[PDB]
Amino acid sequence: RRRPIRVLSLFDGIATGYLVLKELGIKVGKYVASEVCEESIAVGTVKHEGNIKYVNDVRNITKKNIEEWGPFDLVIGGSPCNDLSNVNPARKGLYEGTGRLFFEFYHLLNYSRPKEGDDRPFFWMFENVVAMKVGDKRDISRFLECNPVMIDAIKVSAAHRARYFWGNLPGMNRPVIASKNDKLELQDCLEYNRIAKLKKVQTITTKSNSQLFPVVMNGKEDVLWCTELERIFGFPVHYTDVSNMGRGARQKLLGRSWSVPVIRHLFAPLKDYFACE
Amino acid sequence: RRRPIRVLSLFDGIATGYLVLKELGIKVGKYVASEVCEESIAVGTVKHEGNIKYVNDVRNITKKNIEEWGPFDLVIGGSPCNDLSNVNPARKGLYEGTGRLFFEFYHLLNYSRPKEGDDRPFFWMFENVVAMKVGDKRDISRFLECNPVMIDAIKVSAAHRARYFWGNLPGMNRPVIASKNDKLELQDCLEYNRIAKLKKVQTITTKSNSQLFPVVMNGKEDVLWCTELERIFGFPVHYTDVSNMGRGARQKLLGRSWSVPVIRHLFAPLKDYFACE
Amino acid sequence: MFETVPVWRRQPVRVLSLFEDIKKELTSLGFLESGSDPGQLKHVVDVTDTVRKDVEEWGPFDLVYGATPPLGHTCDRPPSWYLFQFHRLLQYARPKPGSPRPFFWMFVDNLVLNKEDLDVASRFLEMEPVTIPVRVWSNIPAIVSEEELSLLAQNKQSSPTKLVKNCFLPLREYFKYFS
Amino acid sequence: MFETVPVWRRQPVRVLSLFEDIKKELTSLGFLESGSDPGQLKHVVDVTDTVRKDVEEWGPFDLVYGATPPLGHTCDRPPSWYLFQFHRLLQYARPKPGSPRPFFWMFVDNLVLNKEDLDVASRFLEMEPVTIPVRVWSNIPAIVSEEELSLLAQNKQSSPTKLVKNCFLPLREYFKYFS
Ligand SMILES: Nc1ncnc2c1ncn2[C@@H]1O[C@H](CSCC[C@H](N)C(=O)O)[C@@H](O)[C@H]1O
Ligand SMILES: Nc1ncnc2c1ncn2[C@@H]1O[C@H](CSCC[C@H](N)C(=O)O)[C@@H](O)[C@H]1O
Repeated sequence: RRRPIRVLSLFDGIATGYLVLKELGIKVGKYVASEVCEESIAVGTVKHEGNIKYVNDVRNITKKNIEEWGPFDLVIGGSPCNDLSNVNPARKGLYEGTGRLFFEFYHLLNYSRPKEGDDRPFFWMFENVVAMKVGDKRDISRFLECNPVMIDAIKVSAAHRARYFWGNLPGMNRPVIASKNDKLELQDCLEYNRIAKLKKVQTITTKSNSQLFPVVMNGKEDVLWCTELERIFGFPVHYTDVSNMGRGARQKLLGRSWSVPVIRHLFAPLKDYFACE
Repeated sequence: RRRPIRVLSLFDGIATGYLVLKELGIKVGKYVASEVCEESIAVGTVKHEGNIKYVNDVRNITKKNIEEWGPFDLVIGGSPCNDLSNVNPARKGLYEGTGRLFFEFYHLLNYSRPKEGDDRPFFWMFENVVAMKVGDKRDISRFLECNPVMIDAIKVSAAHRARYFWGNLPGMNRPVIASKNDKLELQDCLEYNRIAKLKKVQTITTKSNSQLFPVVMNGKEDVLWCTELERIFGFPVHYTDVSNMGRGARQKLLGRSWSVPVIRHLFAPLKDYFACE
Repeated sequence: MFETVPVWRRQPVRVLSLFEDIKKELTSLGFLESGSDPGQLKHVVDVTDTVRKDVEEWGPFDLVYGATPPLGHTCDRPPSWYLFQFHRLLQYARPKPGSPRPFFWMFVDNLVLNKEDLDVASRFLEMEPVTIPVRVWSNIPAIVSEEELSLLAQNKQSSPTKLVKNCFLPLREYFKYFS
Repeated sequence: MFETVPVWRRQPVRVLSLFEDIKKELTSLGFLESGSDPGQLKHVVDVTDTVRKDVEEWGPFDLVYGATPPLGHTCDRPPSWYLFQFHRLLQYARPKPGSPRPFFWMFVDNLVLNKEDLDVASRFLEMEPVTIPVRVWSNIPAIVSEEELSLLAQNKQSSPTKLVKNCFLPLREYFKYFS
């Protein structure tokens, strides 16, 4: 029959995968997260009450670990884009620095794959930015043996966020339609007595410059608050109010995260393959 | 019959008075707050959605203002304790520095008082620290024409906070008993995977050094988080997650604030004198 | 303003002199009786433990006088202390709102209040001080730039003026006169 | 280990030589056939656009060989590029789980992999490299410190070794001899 989903999340960040699966009502049986950022782990630990098994560095996951922790029904992950983006001048490409971490996903993906005779359902997805060289986008497609689909979060959220999505999830190419409760304009994500200048926000990153003064309060311009950044990305309010993180720390975690309504769109077809509440 | 309450709050801070009155279910008709801290005003404005009329400096409130903004049914306030506490070596007493701000309460209290022969209900309350010299405690009692009641937050919260309370509220001298939902021990105020060393915490103030490492997480010492400070004082969680405030900024506002469960104990008899929800 | 009183109805004023006694001063016009050993004047200097009932028990008052210590004197207490205590005792001596009667109050400073205290003094006494070359806050009927006052205050600081009597002239139009 | 086969059952290996061709090398021992113009060795150097179906139609294969470029020479691609591409093409050539036929693979580096790259190499190929005074990762049953190795690497980099033949000896116990 249908049984809960066992998920392996590499480069888990602030546990967006576990968040979306529970928001969909999917019964999460096991969620193994490979994650090294101390503040990021504190978020997924506090906001999900220890339901996430953290295993720290992805390069320490042995073949025996995938067998013991397995079997896995869903393998998601997004390698860091610091050495893969056209923005940073000091790139290290796909093969040096943190760019080489993509192959760790490719490595553990084939370890988690079901054998040929095992026809059990198995899904996976890899995410990375679009601002990568054609030579690195081609090579990622050559290793994952499929082609990515581009889904911009502007269609379903209040910010630009064009990302590539490799994977075998059901209906990844389907048209993206915005849900009812999606905050599609910046004014929807703001707090009280604060006025939004623009309808959408330029792509938000880890740095403060994500215009630079897009809100008016008491007839004076002011930046976005952390609570407003969380609403832009679709996370719950105060999702990053953890571990005494200031404005700069919380924007770092949010700047590298996934757009929650986008991942909800991608993970939605999983409801018909596993148990739900 | 009963009518909603019209409150004048001098030195409002983070609007603890409005919070307690609404938590008691009392219909708040008008809440005039005298408050100059930008970050503090941002809290009471966002967390209460503009129901608070801010009037900025207390020394600019004229006699005509009390007439126009009036009538008032409740006049609360707590002058700054920086120049009134034995902690600061460089005191300026009750008559210099910020100590003279108490007389602004005394001034506006007599302005808001109903004239002789007006039997309408009128309540008021002044709060200050206990660690003040006897010469200034006597003078405050000489001006307010009554004696203070000492209420320590240790009975109803998880922290020491002995404060003096002048006022004519009904039953201020009654024994303080803790309610059902009061988190009176530190472990009740902590987050997940966080272990409390002590049952109660030393009096929390504006500075970080308030023992200094009272929590254990993953077998390692760590300070209190902002969310945990809010639970200690009885405020709602993320009550200070406003205006990109870091750890130090939120502790500053919370360190000088009122213990919410203590103010609830004091304001509770007001339910039988004004309208309720 | 108050209305003037017929001369045959006027009675001797009873005054409350705080900090600085003006009994010897007030006799110059004759508001008090030279023979009355108790006198209509009640003078107190240390008021830290005076209660509202004390002023009520001392009887009514028509003029309430308060003054800062002279310039050529040490500051036993902060300069703001005299204004706050004057304001507290003044509200005790005011007649009830139900029974109107001529009532006056005066606070005079001998260049002892600084700039910070003047703003507080004017706010509490509800009027800007007028300069008499002293500063005068009073509800009495009728009644040189700082540049000069600031430099004069420095010379005076290196080394009990009673010119304020001229402000007491219209108070004879409400109380009796002795000769 | 794989179980040995009677000599009359053994057949010529078909090998996949990546990056570095060993056709002339394999003739010296005789795993390859002298004269067979449709050689059993398939040699490719640029594999960036190689798909799984390409290897399948080029298959089957019994030995998969991959090697980094010789010392010095050029850094046409990063040294990690050859390991990742070798690992990707190897998974294409492996027999299906419903075929226990003999399958071998070898990857050798000529001191071109850095210190961090060795850890990646050992993790992907699932064994620590053994030192032959080159390093060899392989499942063949066949199988000095770092400072001298590093300083020697610095001298040659400042200014095509084929000693690996001795490692191919136990492959004679599963395949033909001078065939
Ligand atoms: N060697 C490594 N092992 C595991 N995680 C790593 C890693 N190097 C970087 N990371 C992770 O890469 C994460 C960013 S990738 C973005 C995380 C995810 N998209 C989200 O939902 O937020 C960082 O938070 C960091 O913890
Ligand atoms: N001149 C002034 N006018 C009005 N408010 C003042 C002031 N000087 C200081 N304050 C206020 O004094 C406040 C601390 S008193 C504590 C606030 C209150 N007990 C609470 O519930 O938090 C500060 O936040 C500041 O805003």
